[PDB]
Amino acid sequence: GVQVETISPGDGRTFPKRGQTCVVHYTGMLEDGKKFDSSRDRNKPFKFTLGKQEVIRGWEEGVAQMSVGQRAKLIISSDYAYGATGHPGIIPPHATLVFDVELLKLE
Amino acid sequence: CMDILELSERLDLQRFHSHTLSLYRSVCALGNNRVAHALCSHVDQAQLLHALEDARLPGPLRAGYYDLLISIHLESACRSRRSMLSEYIVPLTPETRAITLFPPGRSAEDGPRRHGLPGVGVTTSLRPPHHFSPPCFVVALPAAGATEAPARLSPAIPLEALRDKALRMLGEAVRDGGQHARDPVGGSVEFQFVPVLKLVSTLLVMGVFSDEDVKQILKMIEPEVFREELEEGLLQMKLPESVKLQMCHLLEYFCDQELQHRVESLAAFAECYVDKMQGNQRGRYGLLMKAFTMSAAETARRTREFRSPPQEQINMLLHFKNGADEEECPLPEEIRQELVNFHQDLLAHCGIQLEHKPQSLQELVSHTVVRWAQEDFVQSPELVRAMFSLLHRQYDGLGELLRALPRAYTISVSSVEDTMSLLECLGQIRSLLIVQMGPQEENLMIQSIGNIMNNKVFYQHPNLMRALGMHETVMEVMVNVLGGGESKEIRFPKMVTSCCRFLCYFCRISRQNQRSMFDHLSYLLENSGIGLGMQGSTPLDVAAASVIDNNELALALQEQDLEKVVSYLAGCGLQSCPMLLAKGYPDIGWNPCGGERYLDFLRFAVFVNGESVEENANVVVRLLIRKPECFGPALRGEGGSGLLAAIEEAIRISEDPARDGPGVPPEENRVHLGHAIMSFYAALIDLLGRCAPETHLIQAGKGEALRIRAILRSLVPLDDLVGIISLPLQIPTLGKDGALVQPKMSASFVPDHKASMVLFLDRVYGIENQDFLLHVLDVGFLPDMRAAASLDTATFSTTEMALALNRYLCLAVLPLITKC
Amino acid sequence: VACFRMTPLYNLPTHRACNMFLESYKASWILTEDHSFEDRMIDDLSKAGEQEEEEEEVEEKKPDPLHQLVLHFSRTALTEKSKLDEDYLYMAYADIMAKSCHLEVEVSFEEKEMEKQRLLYQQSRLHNRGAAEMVLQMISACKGETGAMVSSTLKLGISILNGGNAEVQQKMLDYLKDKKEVGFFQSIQALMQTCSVLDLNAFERQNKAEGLGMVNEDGTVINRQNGEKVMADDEFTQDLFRFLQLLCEGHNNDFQNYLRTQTGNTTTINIIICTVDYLLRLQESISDFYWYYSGKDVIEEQGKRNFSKAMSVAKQVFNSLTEYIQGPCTGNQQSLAHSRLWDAVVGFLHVFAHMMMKLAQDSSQIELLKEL
Amino acid sequence: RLVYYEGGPVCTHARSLWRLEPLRISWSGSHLRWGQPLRIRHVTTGRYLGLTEDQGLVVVDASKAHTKATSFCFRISKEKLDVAPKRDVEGMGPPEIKYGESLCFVQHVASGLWLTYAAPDPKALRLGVLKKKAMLHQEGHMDDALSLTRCQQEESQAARMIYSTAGLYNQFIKGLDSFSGKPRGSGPPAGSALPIEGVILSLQDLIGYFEPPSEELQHEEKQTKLRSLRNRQSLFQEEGMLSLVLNCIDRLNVYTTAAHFAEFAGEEAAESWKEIVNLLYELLASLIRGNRTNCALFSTNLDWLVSKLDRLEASSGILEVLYCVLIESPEVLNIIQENHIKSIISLLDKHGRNHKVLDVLCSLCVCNGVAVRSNQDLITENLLPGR
Repeated sequence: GVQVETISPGDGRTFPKRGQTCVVHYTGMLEDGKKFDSSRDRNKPFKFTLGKQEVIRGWEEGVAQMSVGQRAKLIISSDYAYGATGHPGIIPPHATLVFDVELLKLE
Repeated sequence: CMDILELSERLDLQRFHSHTLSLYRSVCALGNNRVAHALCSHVDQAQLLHALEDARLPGPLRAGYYDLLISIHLESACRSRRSMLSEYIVPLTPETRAITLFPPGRSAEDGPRRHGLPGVGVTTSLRPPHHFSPPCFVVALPAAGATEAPARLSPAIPLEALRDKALRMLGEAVRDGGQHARDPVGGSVEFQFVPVLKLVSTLLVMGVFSDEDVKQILKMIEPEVFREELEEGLLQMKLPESVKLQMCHLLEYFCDQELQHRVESLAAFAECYVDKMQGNQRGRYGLLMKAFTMSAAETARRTREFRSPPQEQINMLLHFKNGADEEECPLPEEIRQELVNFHQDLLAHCGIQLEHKPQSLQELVSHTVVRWAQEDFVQSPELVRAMFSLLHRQYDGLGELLRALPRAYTISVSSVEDTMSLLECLGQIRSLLIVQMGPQEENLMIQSIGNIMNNKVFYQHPNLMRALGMHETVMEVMVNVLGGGESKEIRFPKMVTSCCRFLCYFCRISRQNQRSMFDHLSYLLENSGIGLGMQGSTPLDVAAASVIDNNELALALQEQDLEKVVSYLAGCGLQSCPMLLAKGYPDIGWNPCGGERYLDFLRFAVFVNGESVEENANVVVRLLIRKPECFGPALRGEGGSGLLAAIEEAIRISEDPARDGPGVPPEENRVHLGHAIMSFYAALIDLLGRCAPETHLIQAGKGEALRIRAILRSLVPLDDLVGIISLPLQIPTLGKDGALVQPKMSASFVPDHKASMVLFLDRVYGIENQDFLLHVLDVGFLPDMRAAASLDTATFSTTEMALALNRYLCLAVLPLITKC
Repeated sequence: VACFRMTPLYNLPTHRACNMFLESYKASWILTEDHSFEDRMIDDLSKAGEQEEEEEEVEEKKPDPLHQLVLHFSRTALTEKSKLDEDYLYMAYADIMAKSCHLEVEVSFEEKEMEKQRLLYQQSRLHNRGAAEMVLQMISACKGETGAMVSSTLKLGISILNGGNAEVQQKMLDYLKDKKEVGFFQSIQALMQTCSVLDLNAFERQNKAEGLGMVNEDGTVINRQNGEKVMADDEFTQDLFRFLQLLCEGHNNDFQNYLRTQTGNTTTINIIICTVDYLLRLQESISDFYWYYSGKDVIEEQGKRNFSKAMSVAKQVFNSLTEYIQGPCTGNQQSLAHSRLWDAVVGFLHVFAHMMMKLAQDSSQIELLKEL
Repeated sequence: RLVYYEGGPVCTHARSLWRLEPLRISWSGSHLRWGQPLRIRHVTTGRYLGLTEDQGLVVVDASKAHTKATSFCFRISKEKLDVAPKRDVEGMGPPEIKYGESLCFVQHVASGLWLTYAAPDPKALRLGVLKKKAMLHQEGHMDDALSLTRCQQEESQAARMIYSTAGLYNQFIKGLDSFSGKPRGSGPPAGSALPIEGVILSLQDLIGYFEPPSEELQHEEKQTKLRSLRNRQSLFQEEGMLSLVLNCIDRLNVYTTAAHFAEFAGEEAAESWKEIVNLLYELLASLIRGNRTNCALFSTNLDWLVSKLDRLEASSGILEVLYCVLIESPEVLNIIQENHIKSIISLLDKHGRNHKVLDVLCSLCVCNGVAVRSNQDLITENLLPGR
C-alpha cells in the first residue's frame, strides 16, 4: 503493498493506535478508474478497529499512516487487496485498488 | 456519458437498460443475498433513492428502478414475513391480556359500534425480526471456505428514511392525480402510481410502518371511513386496473390485520376465561371432597367429570350455548354470562350481529369491489380474483376466523425465545423451497434441521409443529431433491439422510404426528422407488416409522400400498442393482440389498406390538405368492436350489473374493454380496414367520389361519430351517501372539440370520415333540450356546461376534427353550 | 388405574388449557353459529347500477358482477391445463351460489306454486349468467379426478337443476351439442368408475380398530380418530347420480338419447350402461355383506348404518335408471334390455327375500326393514 | 417392419393410424362390408400390412404389396362361412360395420389365417414390454376381435404430412451426403440434385402450420388452438421430425458460408443455403415453442445448440431456439455450465447490445418460480465485474 499520497493535510500528530476505532469516509475505484464503493453514497461513515483484521491488509497498513482529519489516496496492490480470489461480482481477480480516504476521527 | 433522461428519446438504449435492470433483478431473485450485496456496488443506495424521486424518468426505467430497490433490499425480508404472517403464535403476556376486540370506548356499551383503525394497535403474535447487513466492499473476505460461512443477509438500506420518502411520494401522487395534469410522472397514471404502491405494500407487509404512518396511509386510502376523532381518497380516483390491483393488495393487508386482531383478542379472552373455569372447578372439587359421603351414588355422579380427560371436561363445561342445568354444566351463571357477552362481541366484530357511507373496513371493501365491478367489465383476471377474494372475506367474516383458528397457538412466556429461534430455522427451511438445491443450500438445510431438533419446543409442542406444517415442508424439500436426477444417482444423500432424521424422529415424537405422516404413506412409497445409495435413512424408513407399533394405523394400511411395496420387491428380485453394476460388482441377477429394505418395511407393516396383524399378514402372503420372484432365486419354482443350498452358496461367495465384491470404501467395501444374500433371505424368513397366524387362532381352528400356516409350511421346509440353524459360525480366535482373528460382521454369516430362522420355526412349525426338541438342541442350539459360553473370557468378552451371539441367544433361543 | 387417578382441569398448565379452550369453543360455539349471507351476497352481486347514467348504447350491456364472476370461473375451467388445481375461491363461491337456490300442517296450493316460482327465479339469477356452462366446463376439466372441486361443481349443478329445470336442461344440452367435446362424458365415466361400494375387508378392519381402545386418556390421545372407511364417498355418488337423473327429469327425450349416444362427438359413451355397471358392482357388494351377516342372529349398529348407506345409494341409482327410461325412451329401454341389469335385479331379489325374512323376526330393526 | 399390440400412450400417437383401402377405385369410400377384401396401409410410413412367406405378418413396401399378400377382410365370426362370394355394388351400399360397437376379426383372404397375437416369450415380460408381437395363425384365440376407432381430421392430416415431409427431408439429406466430401472443382456438382424448391416450400408451409395462435383471440378459442398446437407438435416429435430437422441442420452446418457450400453443391444450390438454414431454425423454434417435452429433449445435447450461437447466417433464429428451450425446460437450466454462460455473454460482446440476449440470461436464472443459484452466480461473476 500500500502506498499513501496526501490530498489534504491532517493534524499530523494523532495517529491511529492498535485497538482504536477509526471513522472514515472512502471512495473505492479500480485501477482503471471505475468506482465500485463509496461510504459517502450511503451517507454514513465507515467504522473499523485496527488489529481485528476486519478490513483488508491494504487498509490495515494504510490508514495507520494517516493523521486525524487527513485525506489521502491509498493505492493497494492485489496481494494486499482481495488478490487472486477477487470479491466476486465486484472486484476482478488480481486487481489494484485506489481509495480516496478521509479519516474523520478516532474513538 | 449522457443524462439518463436522454433515454426518453433514445429508445434502443432505453430498452436495453430496462432489460439490464430486469437482469439485475433476476440474478438476485428469490433470496440471493450475496448477489444482492454485489449489485449494491453497481446500483448504489444514492442512485436508487434519487431514481425513486426523479419525476422525469421514462416509465419503464422508473418501474425498473423501483423494482430493483425492492429486489435488492426488501424482497427476501418481505417474503419471509409473508410466509410467517399466516400463523398466530400468541404469547400469554400482559400485552396479550390487554388486547380487546373493540377499543375501550363508549360509542356503544356492548360491542362498540365503531371498530379501531385496522393495523393500528398492539399485536403480540410472534414474528421473527428482520436481519440486514451493511453493504461494504472493503471488509476482509471470510477465509471460511464456501458451504461453511453463514448465509449472507440482505444489504441494509435506511428504513426510516425509506419509509418517510415512500409516504411523501404517495401523498404527492395522490395530489397530482387529483389535479389531473397532462404530464403524469413516468408518462402515465399507471407508471406514476403502481411503483409507489408496490413499495408501500412491501413496506407494510414487512411491518416497518409505525402507527402514525399506518394512520396516514389509511387516510390516503379513504379520508372519511378512517378518520380519527385532499378529500378524495385513492379508492375513488378513476384509476387503471393495475393501480386497482395494488389497492387490492393494500386492502388485503388491512383485512389480514383485522383477522389477526380477532385471533389475538380471542386468545386474550381465552386466557382469562380458562383461568376462571379452572378456579371454579378447583372450588367445586374442594366442596366435593368436603362432602362426607352425602350419597355414594351422588359422589360418583359428580366425580366422573374429574375422571374424564381435560378435553372432555372443557367440552362439558362449555356445552351451555342453548341452555343447560347445573347438572349438565356446573358453570355458574356469571361465568356463563361472560362467555355469552364475548360471543356477542365477537359476532358484532365479524359483522354477524344484525349505511350509505361505509363507516367501516368491511363495508368499505364490499362497496368498493361491487362499485368497481358495476362500473367496468374488468379485464385483468388477477384483478378479478383479488376483488372477489376480498369480497368473500368481507361477507363471510366468521368463516374466515373459523378457518384461521386451526393455525392459532398460545404459548407461555418461558417459551418465547425458543419459539422465535425455531421460527427463524423454519423460515430458512421454507425459503429453501424456491431455490434449486446446491451444496450451500444442503448445508443450510442440515443446520436448520439440527437446530430444530436441539430446540426444546420441537418436543414439547408437537401440535404447534403440525400446525406450522414443518413435516410437509421437509417432505417437499426431500421429494424435490429425490425427483431431481432420480434416473441417475441421487445427489445430497446427506440431506436425504437428514430428511429422515428429522421427519423420521418426528413420527416418533407423538401418535398424532404419526397419523399426520401416515396420511402421506403413498407419497413416500411413491418416492421410495430408488434408494440404498444413501447408506443412511430413506423415505422407506420414514414410511416404516409412520406405522411402527401402531395397531390403529396398521389396520388402516391399504392393500394398494402393500401392492406397491410388493411390486418393488419383485423388481428387486428380478433385476440387478444399477449402482452396484456401475461400481463393478459382479452381476448376480437380482437385488438382495434392496429386497431387504422392502421386506423390512413389510415386516413392520404386518407385525405390531409382538402380535401379528392378520388382516395385513394374509394380504402380504397372498401378494408374495402371486409374485413368486419376490421369494428370490433360491425359492424359485423350478430352478430353486432351496433355502439351505442358497445360504451355503452365499457363504462360499462371502469366502470367495471377485465373486463377493468388485475385486478391484466408507463402509469398508460397502456391500458384500454374500452378506447381502444372507440378509435378504433372513429378512424374508422373518417376514413370513411374523405373518404366521397366532396360536389362539390356530387353536380356535380358523380356516383362514390354518390355510395360511399350511402355505407358509409349504414355502419353507423344516429341514431347511434346521440346517441353517445348524450351520457353523466363525468364532473370534487368538493368533499371532495377540492377533484377534475376528470375522467381519458386515461380510459373513451372523447370528441374526439364524435368529430369523428360529423365529420362523417357533411361530410356524413350533416345537411340540420331545424328539424334535432334543434333535434341534443337539445339532443347532447347543453348539451355539457352548460357543457363546466359551467366548466369556476377558479377551473375547466384548467382541462383536460375542455380543451378537449373546443377543441371538437371549432373544431367540433361550426363550424358546424356556417355553418348551 | 385411570378410575382412581384424577386428571382435573385445574392442574393443567394455563397455555395448554387455553389451546384446549380454543379448540372446544371453535367446535361448539363458532362452528354451530349459522349465518345466512348467501342470498344477500347473490342479490348484491346481481344488482347492476348506474347503467342509466352512462346510458351505454352498446346493446351488449356489460356483464354485472355476478356474471363477471361466473365468466372468470369459466375462464379458469377452459384454460388448457394438465389437471384442475384445487381452488378454495371457486369452492366457496360455488357453495354460495348453490345455497342461493334454497329449494325449501298442509301448505296451500298457492303456497306451493309460490315456492316453485321463487326457486325458478333463484335458478334464473344463475343460469342467465352462464352457470350451467360453467358447471359443464368444470366437470369436463376435472378429468375424472374425484375431489372437492368436482363435489362443489356437482352440488351447484344439482342446485340449479332441481325441479327438473327445463331451461337449464336446454342450455346444458345446447352447450354440449355445440362444443362436441368428449371430455365431459369421459370425466363422468371416470368418476362413476371411481365411485366406491361396500367393502367387507374395510368393514372388518374398522371393527377391529373400534375394538381396540386407547389405554391412555382417549381425548388426550388420537381417541381412535377413524373416519368411515366403508363407502366413504356415498354423498358424492348420490350427488353424481342425482345430477344425471336431474338432466333427464321431466321426460326430456333429448337428454335421454344424448346420455346414450352423442351423435356429433367422435366417440360416444353409454352413460346408461355405465350406470348399470355401477349398479351391478353395488349389488355384488351388498350380497357379499348380507352373506357376511347371514349366520349372525342380529345385525349390530355399524352393520345397520352400512346397509342404510348402501341402500340409499342403490335407491338413488334405481331412480336415475327409471328417469333414463321413462317417457318412454325406447332406445334406452333396448339398451338396458341388452345389458347386465337383469343379473343385478336377480341378485337384488335374492338379497331382498332373505333380508326381509330375517329382519322381520326382530323389532329393533324395523327402520332397516322399512328402508329395504 | 413388424406389427405389435401396444397399449401405452401410443393410442394417441400417429404410428397407430391405419387407412382402409378397398380393392377398387370407384366407390372406394362406400360403406365397408363384412368379408370385403381390402388393403390396410400404415399412414405414416406408407407401408401395407401383408404376409410375406419368409417373415410372416409384416408391413411391405407399396412396390411389393400385391393383392395376394396384402388383401385382408373383416369377419363377424371365425366360423368358415366365407364360401358365399360377394358382388360389387355401385353405391354407398348397406351400412354394416360401426365405429366402436362392431367387433371385427381380421383374416388374410388368400391364406385364410387370422390376425392374432404371438405368445409372450420370457425375458420380455422381465424387461417389462407391454407390446405383443402380432402374427397370422390358423386358429388364433377367442379375443382376436378388433374395434375400429375413428381418428380426427387433425391427426389424419398430421400423419399424412409426416409421411410426405419425412420422404422429402430424407431425400434432401441423401442429396447432401451425396457430395458431402467431393469438391466440385470448376464443374459439375458431382451428386444428386437437391430438392431446393420443395424443401423451401415445405419448410414455409410447416412454419405456417405450427404458427402459434394470435394473442388477440378470445380466451376459449385461444385455448382450443393451443391444445391443437400442442397435440400436433407432440405428433411430429413422436414421429421423429425433430430429429430429421436436426439432421438437416447438421448436414448444412458443415459449410461456413454460401460460397463454401457452393464449392460442393454449385452456385445455383448455394443461392438458397442461407434461406434454407434460416427456415430450418424457424421450424425448430416452431416445433419446440411452448412444448416442455420437446424443449427438454435438448438437455442431452445442449452443446449442439450453444456452439452454434456465433454462426452469422442464422443468429436470430438460433437465439430464438435457445430462448424457447430455456423458457420451457428447467432440466436444461439444471445442466447449464460456465462455458455455456460465457458463450451467451460473448454473444453480447460480439453481436452488440441486443436485449434478447439479456432475456435469455434472465431466463437462465429463474424458471417456474424456482431459482438456480449456480446460474445466478455464474452470470453475475462473468458479466458484472468487467463493467
